[PDB]
Amino acid sequence: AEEMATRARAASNLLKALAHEGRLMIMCYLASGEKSVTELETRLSTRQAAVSQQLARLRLEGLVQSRREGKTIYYSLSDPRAARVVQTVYEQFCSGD
Amino acid sequence: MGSDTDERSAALDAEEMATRARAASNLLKALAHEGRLMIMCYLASGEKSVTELETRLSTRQAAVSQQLARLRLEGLVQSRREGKTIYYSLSDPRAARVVQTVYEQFCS
Ligand SMILES: [Cl-]
Repeated sequence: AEEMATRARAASNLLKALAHEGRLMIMCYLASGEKSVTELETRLSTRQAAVSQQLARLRLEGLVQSRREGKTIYYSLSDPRAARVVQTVYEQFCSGD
Repeated sequence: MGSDTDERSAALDAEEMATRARAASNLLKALAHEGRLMIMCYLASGEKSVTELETRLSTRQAAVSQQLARLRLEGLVQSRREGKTIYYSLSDPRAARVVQTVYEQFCS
């Protein structure tokens, strides 16, 4: 019961960070491996200003990590809890089915 | 070799993903709430009534009814009555799998 409240708060904080169509798209792409910002901006329909904000949100939530290789910025999953949620709501569509 | 249907089968479709992402986005929006999440966990064990939910959770004497109504308007819970007994159940199988994933092990 008191353990439920602790689990409920951590879970809801995780779902809050994932309850966004654009962010969910980024997670899915990153489920198939590390990808750069231009790769995601190329794949994602919306404007690149929205992509970088969604990336910044996923990063400050600890749900993705980044690294720089010169002028390139690469992003990867960095959270096993979020990967399982993404895997569940997509029904392994990002795994390649 | 080189068929359209074949190279399409092997290529992940970004717009089918967009369709799934929006539906999953709406599902997580309905669940990204601590109070509603706790209701979902209790209902994952089985059918439970409103007053035994208010008994078990007790966020406040009126917040359970508010969160139950919102879970119902989103299609995640179901309602039925036997006189003085309102029986609520987990109606959406997609939400059940999300609850099972985040509550790895806790409800059922
Ligand atoms: Cl937006």
